Amino acid sequence: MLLREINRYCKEKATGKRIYAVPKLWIPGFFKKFDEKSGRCFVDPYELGAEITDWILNQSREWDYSQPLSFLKGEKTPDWIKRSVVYGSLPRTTAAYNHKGSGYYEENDVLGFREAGTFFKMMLLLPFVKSLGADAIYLLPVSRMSDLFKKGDAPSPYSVKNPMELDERYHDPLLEPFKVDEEFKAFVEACHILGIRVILDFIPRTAARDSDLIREHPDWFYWIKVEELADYTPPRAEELPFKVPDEDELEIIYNKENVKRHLKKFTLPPNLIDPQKWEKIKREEGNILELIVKEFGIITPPGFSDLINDPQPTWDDVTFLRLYLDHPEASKRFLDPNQPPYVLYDVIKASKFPGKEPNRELWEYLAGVIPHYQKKYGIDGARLDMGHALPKELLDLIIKNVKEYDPAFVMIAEELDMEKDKASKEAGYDVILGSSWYFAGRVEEIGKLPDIAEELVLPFLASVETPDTPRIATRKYASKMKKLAPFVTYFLPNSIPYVNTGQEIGEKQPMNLGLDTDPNLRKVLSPTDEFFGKLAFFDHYVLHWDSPDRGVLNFIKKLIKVRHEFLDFVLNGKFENLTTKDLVMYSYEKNGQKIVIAANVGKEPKEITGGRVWNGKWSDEEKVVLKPLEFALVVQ
Amino acid sequence: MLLREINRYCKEKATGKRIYAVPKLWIPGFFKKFDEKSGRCFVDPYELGAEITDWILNQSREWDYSQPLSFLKGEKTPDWIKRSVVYGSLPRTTAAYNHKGSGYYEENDVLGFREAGTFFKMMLLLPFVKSLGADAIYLLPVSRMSDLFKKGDAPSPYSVKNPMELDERYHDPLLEPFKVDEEFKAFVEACHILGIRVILDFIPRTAARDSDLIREHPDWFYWIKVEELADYTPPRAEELPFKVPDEDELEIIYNKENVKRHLKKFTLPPNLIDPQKWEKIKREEGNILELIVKEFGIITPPGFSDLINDPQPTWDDVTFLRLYLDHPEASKRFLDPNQPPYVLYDVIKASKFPGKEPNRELWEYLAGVIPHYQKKYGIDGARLDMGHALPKELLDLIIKNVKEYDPAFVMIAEELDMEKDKASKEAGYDVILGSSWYFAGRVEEIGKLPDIAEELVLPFLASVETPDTPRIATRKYASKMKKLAPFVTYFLPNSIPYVNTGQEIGEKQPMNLGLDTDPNLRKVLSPTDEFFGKLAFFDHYVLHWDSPDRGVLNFIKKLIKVRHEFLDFVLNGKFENLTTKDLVMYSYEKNGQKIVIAANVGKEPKEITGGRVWNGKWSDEEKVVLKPLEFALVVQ
Repeated sequence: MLLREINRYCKEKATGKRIYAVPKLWIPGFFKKFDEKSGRCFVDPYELGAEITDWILNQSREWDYSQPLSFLKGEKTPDWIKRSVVYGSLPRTTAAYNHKGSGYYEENDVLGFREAGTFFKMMLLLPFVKSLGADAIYLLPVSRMSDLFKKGDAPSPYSVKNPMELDERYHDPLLEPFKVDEEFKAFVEACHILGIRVILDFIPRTAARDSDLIREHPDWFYWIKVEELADYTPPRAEELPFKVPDEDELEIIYNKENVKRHLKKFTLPPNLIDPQKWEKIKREEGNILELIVKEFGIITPPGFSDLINDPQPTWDDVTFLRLYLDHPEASKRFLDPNQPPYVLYDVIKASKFPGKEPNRELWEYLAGVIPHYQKKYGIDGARLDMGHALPKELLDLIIKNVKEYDPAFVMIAEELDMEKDKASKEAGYDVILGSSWYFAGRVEEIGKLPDIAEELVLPFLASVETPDTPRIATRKYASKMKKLAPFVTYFLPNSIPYVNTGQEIGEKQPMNLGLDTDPNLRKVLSPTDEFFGKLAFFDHYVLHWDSPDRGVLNFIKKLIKVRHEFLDFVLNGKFENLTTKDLVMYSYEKNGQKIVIAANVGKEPKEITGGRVWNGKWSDEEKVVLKPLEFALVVQ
Repeated sequence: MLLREINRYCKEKATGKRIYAVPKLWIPGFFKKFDEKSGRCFVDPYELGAEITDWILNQSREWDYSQPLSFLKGEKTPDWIKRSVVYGSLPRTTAAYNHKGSGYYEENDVLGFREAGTFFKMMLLLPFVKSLGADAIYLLPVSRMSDLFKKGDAPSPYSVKNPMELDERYHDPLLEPFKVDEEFKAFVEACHILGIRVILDFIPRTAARDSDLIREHPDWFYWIKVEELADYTPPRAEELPFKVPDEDELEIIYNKENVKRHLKKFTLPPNLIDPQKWEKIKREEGNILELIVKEFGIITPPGFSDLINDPQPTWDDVTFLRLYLDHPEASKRFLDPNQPPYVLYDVIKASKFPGKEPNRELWEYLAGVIPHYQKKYGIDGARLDMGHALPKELLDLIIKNVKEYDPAFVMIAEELDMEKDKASKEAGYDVILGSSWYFAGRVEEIGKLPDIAEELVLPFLASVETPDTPRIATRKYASKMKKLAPFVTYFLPNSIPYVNTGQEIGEKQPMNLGLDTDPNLRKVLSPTDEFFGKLAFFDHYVLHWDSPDRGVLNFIKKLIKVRHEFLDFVLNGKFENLTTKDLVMYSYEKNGQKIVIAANVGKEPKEITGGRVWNGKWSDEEKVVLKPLEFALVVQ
């Protein structure tokens, strides 16, 4: 058992030399071997790793933890997600920390330590995640990442250079004798022993500009003349709305002069241009894409939105995969004979404008990426990104394959529109993402959440912030909303409590400016802060473990625990909305008993029926008076 | 001739393919082969390089341009600096630009281009520098740089890993067939042909933490136990002033408990600890410092200020060189027998607390670094940093060696205090740095400059901003002061007009927060600017060539040109100060003629004698009325 091999190894290596820095919150209650100097703590990483793996191993029995927990439990349906509490993380950021204990952060330092996040450290933190009450960890893409066309000094987990491999950067030099796929397998074993499920993320429709799949399948990508790289942009048509075009508009779009110039920028794959040259380079050392640019003067195009007239820039670190061998059926009568394969709004949304020839070989590869992870590591679920673009048959196949191996596997749809619950369920998903974080952070909008949740036909991730949005700690009335918003949101019907990495310690700086974000959030930190202006998605970033918001940490822990003490009401109690202009409120009744969730978002205080009351602490009084921005859980 | 070999090469390579982006200001008037799309311009770098080197080569005669211009001119004294106009630059930043022409900047891109600055590009820009009127280029350290203990993704030119080598990063991949020392030699040839002198920068007293000199001379550095790295800081003594301690204070300092704990952190060199181990590792592949840390558990200490109680942090990317074999004489009677070599305030200022045994072998090496550049490339002068710390005999030697080879060589002292002119001249320097930029940017202080300049016994670099200070474009009343400050400063007595790279196009963002800088300057750019918050000294940064302040560019060019039209008055005319509370003003008279420099820094307008008047344009009127923040050059 790998987790045990790593334990053995740490004991051999122990020396008692404390020079590896970690934040005080990473040190569990049972660990005592550490020095405390200047605010931070120092340890022998081998002693820390040995005592923590001991703590985890001693809770195991005699089963195989390298398979889904659904197996050890005998589950045949995905009902488990409805009783779970999710902790969302980007390993690279969550586990980063300057282990030198002085000066500036470094990807790798002179003491031999990897300061960036690793699977080994993600394991040392399991006792912390567990203390938050979470029983499932969701991770952003951890597959191999491209280092071309970056925005900052770190790649985006979303430009997948190889869907079948993990990024070697997640390997920790402290465990020299081990490989990355082992460290990860050992990580998943540790989570299972502790009762913690693992959910990964994948994006089928795209790939890095220099995807590893290019050497053996150059014809799975599109190509354009290098001299056309600089001005490659999605052809606009101002007189048309800002949306994904319908059938009628295609006839107009294809008759535009700029669209016609666009279509003319594409070429045939390097293999079909010069068979001998292809075979020469294909077998050379060096980046596949640099070689092709230099030898064929062609390159893969950057991606872009499938809505015409979208003002967002082009996605330079990714390209699209060629889903069909032929061009879209509904658009063939507009093309010139001999038109090479090209990218346009319709080609991108294959779910709406498909050709008549599925690239069967690619489709099978795609449908075997998740199963590869289920069988190899025993993961319990996954989130599928950009599903809107996949043809119904390719999606039906992707799901049949994971469900065939484990009927308890949970598929999460990257669906932000809560009204698309019905269509997501019809496609075969078990959970939708939703957008509760937008209403949760606005006193004037939070009251809409109760009715929105009740109508759902699938459960959703009840969040107050995610990796793409601003932190709850920076919304209006933060000092109050950072506690009020999660209390109201985590108790909603059909909910799956979501805790974003860093939220539990009150982090302010956003990880990315994606959804509903203001460029000025880029400067919430002090200009003397080492990480001022940095965004975790494209730059090296360490969360503020040394100066945490203890008030938020302590409240999140207690809130999750009380919410779980009443899970039965949330799941099977009859819901009744009681929300007013100035009072968000609702109730659950089950077997003669009743609980009430209440929050005052008005300008004047309000009073309500009492009983046993919770608001961070338990009290007992007949009448409860809620001043503005105060909340309570009443038990009658 | 290398410059000619590079020319030949560019012509062979030319192809007419325009895909390499450069800013419109980099394209000279004679060059016509370029496409202009979206604001920027595209060219075949080989055609641009061929036509520009042709333009430079055609102005040459038959002499050897790989030696100082003083030779071709027959000069025996450093009088030339007094008639010069200096352009200051950090090559890495000055010549950086995203040659892809879209997306984000990358140290090296997929088209094969190095976007960071190179000697090749510093050559293509010579026609631009020349159009500013500059005839000498000053460069910050370009020696090999350490990549350990960095603040951002780019190293500081000041942590010298090898004083005798140039950093391989200045090589341009476009010139594959050539080596870095050639490209540089060719760069210096080009400057000489054009009449442009070259001045380099060196720091004798320090070295990178992992200096290349460690393998053959481990005993030229100091060492401390790895376990003492985290808390290594300069021992404070609050009851004492914030200054470099004198003799009496040493007796007190050495009796302090924290100082004694400090002295105990040091060890003997790795060669003297385990002779066999040293010889083993010394011959291994990999970073010398990582190897020593791992094998001897010791490391070089970070540097720090020589003034006790200084609040600035420690200098982690540099360490000090062991100048004496023994400990400081005046402090031996306070040490315990067997005290290893250690770093403290007195050891750092060797000029004041010397031992009795000079490390002769190091001293000779140090005294041969500049000559190595004079003889190998033909440089014309140099700035010596941290000269305050060098023993009088080691400095006397460093100067005798450059002056012996070229008696016309100009030595520049890194002396910010204009009252230390007399002592700098006595030490053997020809120019002092000064601090005119501080007064130049404050309407209430600028009037002091006239008297300050007149008393000098050496010329100074007349600047309104430098790499370590805020940009003139961000001081109070910027829109007016960015033109008024240089006009008043460049005409001062004993002046050497200085133009900081980026100043000529009105750059705002500082390069570093060193001298007199406010952390909030870190955010003068828009939060949507690719380089928001970045500092060129430790991060990749591209100056704003695409959105330049044309008003400042045009005025700087005309100002330098008019100042040079009257150089004779500045240099040999009798000076007379006429400054008042609200009017900075002075005159030069020579052979019955007179010129007057005037600027109104008051609240009410003022009038003065007219004649022929300059203020950006020439006019003629008997009386000149100066409103607040207006200036003029009057010729009677």
